[PDB]
Amino acid sequence: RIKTNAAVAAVLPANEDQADYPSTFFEGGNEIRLYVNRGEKLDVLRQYVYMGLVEKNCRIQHVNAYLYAVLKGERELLEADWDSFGHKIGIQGDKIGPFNLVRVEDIPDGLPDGKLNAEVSAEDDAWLPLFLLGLYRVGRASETAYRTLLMESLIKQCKAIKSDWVSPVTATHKYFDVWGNDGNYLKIVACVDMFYNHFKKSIKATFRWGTIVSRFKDCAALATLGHVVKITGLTIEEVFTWVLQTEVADELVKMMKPGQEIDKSTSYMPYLIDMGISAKSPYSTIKNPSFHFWGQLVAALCRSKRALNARQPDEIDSMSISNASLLMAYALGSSPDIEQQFSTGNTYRKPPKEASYLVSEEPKNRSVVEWIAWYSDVDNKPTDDMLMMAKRVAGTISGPRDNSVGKWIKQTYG
Amino acid sequence: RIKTNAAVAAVLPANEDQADYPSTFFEGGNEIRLYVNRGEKLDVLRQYVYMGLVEKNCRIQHVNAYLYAVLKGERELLEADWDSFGHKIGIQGDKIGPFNLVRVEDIPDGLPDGKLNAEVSAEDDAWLPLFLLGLYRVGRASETAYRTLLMESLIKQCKAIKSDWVSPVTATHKYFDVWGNDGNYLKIVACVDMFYNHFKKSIKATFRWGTIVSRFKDCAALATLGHVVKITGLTIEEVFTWVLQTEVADELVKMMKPGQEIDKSTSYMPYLIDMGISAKSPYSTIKNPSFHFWGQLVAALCRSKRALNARQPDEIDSMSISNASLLMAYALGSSPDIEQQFSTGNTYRKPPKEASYLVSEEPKNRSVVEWIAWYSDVDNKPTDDMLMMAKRVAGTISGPRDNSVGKWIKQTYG
Amino acid sequence: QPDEIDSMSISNASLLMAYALGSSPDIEQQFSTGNTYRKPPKEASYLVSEEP
Repeated sequence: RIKTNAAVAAVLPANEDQADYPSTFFEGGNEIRLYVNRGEKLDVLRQYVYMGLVEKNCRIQHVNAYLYAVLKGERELLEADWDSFGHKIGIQGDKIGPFNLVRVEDIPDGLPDGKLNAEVSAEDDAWLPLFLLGLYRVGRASETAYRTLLMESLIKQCKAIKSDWVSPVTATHKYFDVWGNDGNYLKIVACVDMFYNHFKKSIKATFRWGTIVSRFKDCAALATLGHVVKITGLTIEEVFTWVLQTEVADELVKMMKPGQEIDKSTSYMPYLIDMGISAKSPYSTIKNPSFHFWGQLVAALCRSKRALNARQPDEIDSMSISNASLLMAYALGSSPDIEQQFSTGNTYRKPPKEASYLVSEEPKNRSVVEWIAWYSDVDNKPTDDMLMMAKRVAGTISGPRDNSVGKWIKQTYG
Repeated sequence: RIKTNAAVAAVLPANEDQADYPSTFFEGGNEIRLYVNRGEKLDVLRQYVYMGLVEKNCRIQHVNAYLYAVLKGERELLEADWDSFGHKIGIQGDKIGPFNLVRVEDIPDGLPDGKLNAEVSAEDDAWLPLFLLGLYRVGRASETAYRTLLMESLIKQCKAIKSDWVSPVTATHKYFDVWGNDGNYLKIVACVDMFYNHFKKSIKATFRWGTIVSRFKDCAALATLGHVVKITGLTIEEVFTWVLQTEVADELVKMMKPGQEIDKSTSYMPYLIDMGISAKSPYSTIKNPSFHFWGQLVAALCRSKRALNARQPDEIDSMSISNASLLMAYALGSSPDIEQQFSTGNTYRKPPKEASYLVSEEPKNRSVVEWIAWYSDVDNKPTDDMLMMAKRVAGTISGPRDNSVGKWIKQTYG
Repeated sequence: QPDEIDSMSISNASLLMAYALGSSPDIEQQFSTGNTYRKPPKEASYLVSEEP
């Protein structure tokens, strides 16, 4: 602003972008528009899918037309009404099918260049769609040591008919992860995962291997909130209460938009990206950093092994968040939940209103106001008992990763 | 000045140069003047680009004429008006194209000496402009260990059509980094990067690989200011407030010239150099040293891993800047942001106006006046707690580089 | 280091100037929003090491 003499300064960095909620979609009653390639015999299409897959090149159009040709007609029961964002899916007591949420929308002239026909199988449907959908998940991986998903796939599909199977996919080739950029492939994989999540009693529900990574994709902050609610024993209101930063609170407020049907398991929200409803999800770690550092740091300091591998985001105010996380973890650990539950002929511990204990001035509950008063009494610095507890927690981490929460805990607190 | 008897001395070193802002350009309504070489068939031009690239010699004129021949006609939507420095780019609801910001300006007679024609491809546009634009970035590199950008390029373009590709570029040859001196090549690469940054939803936006290094080139001080704003949790006014050196303040004042449209993401400023708007950018580390030492040193003392690799500039007053950085980092770390944000039925910590605590006389906020009073009370020297905190921070640096901020921290503070 | 010069007195002067520069840095407040500088109320006496 104002310098020594009189000069005012225009203090300004560059701006940023935003994200789109699912409720903006379906405001004008839009549809999904899969743009299905179809109009051919299923048998020859399965031959185009088979041959070429033996060598090192397959076509996205071939597997697309196949998946619509084979997944159609697999109707199931419907014991209740299905609704999401006002879009009616099915009537109670009817047959539904996996491709009724999205209309077919026959594609314009973009028909693929087919090849010759191999020996006619007409029987490989027990493994071939499962193989393609699992190959999608294998292509979603990024570590060569994490290519045991392929070995799990071969273990799964080697017993497809009786015992015999030969793997046609190279363990090191990367010619199938390009298919993740195709919108129609994501739309069908989200369709089958959404439909077969509703009916887990079907025989064909084994196809959900590979398609599970479509559910809640780029929505890790909701899972972070659920994990920090369950791992501490607090209610959701208390978890929201114990937040002591304005950035984290603002991201929570932006994440709690009301009309997004957050709580409904049978809805369109967890398939936000692959359905094409939104391109920038407002529930990710990139959209909400430093709420992924909070919560995960709290759960790691509450001795949970999942949160020790969460990545620490860069370009966030780490030190104040670490102070708040240590305060909340120490407050949770100092005062546990030992309330008597069952009784035969006797009552509880009957506390006769102590309200004063100067051993460390610590309160006997998990209320945030008494704990923040006690923390401000000691000049907002970590007490020696807090650092001892943090060192004891950090001593139980064997090997941390490069940019993980566990590496931060081991480096910062001994 | 005056010696023992009466003699006055003329005390003077040599002078320096200056830098030119973008607002001096477009004051008389100047244009960009790409000076495009054109006037030929696209197919034969792509043959001149192809052959020769298989061997160890390519022509800048060939790839220039190609890039204009192939990038032209790729129009997109225009949902809003585009303006920068008064120069009108496009009308809302029209088709724009990547070469509408700059007129073509057909070149005088400097036509290149072409060679024979290879086998006619007419299909290699899926990789060849991407290969040239990424080869620009590979030529911008300076470390042989940092030649993994080439491997990333081959990984990217080996799946250009289906699976098969052979690399024509030698991993050790340096025959393409000369093209960075060509003004027209920089102008087109800045044109495509600027145009495809506005429309990220295009299919062809994959070409931005390689062209990202054109954006904000030689403008690292603005990124330093943004990083030090985000990494501390302070507002921009407080970041400007906490500066305690006259050289740093003067560089900030010179960096905050008002009429340069700093805040607008869709503007000509980040492409200051490659557009040819200015030759000496006023936002670089060379133009503004010791503001690149401040900020980066603060962020490194606030435990950020990006600032541990920033180069320490030579011929600056390092010791006073290090004192100010340690003071600001300790002041930020001593008093965090634990303000209660969410509530159910209770209020905040309700501080009853303490205003006096003689444990270390430390204030309870991040205001600079109380902290500078407290620092001047201890004779402007680093307190033992400050040195302990600096040693604790410096113990978390594993291996520093030669002239980095982390090497300075490890050497100076243990 | 040049030879045939009076090195010890020059080293004494260099150490004195370097210590004087390092003991008293430049922490003058430069930018302000609604507050003034450290307002030193004319101490002029500090016997911890008698340093200016």
